[PDB]
Amino acid sequence: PVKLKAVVYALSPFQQKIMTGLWKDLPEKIHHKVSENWISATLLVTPVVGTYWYAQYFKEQEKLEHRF
Amino acid sequence: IDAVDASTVKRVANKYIYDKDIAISAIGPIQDLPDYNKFRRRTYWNRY
Repeated sequence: PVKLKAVVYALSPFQQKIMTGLWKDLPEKIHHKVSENWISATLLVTPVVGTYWYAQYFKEQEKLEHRF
Repeated sequence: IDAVDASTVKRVANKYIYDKDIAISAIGPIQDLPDYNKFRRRTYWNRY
């Protein structure tokens, strides 16, 4: 057991609003999600999308070359 | 006092205790003390 020194105040679940917090400070939530994860989203989407488009470009050139 | 019989106690307990919110004040080593939600559930018996 860890020795702990702390004071905790808690409110009853039936004395507070339950769902309205979902759509509170929404602009801040979106800004935090975008600004912290845009590098992570870039590192996942770019290799997948870039490789996919290169394959389609390769297939289109190969298909046209074999035509008469 | 004599007017408080067994049925009177049950009526008052249902008014004041049954499925009612509680206030808790604890100090000292209280990590093993159950949370508010556990204490709140123990205000009623689901087998009745």
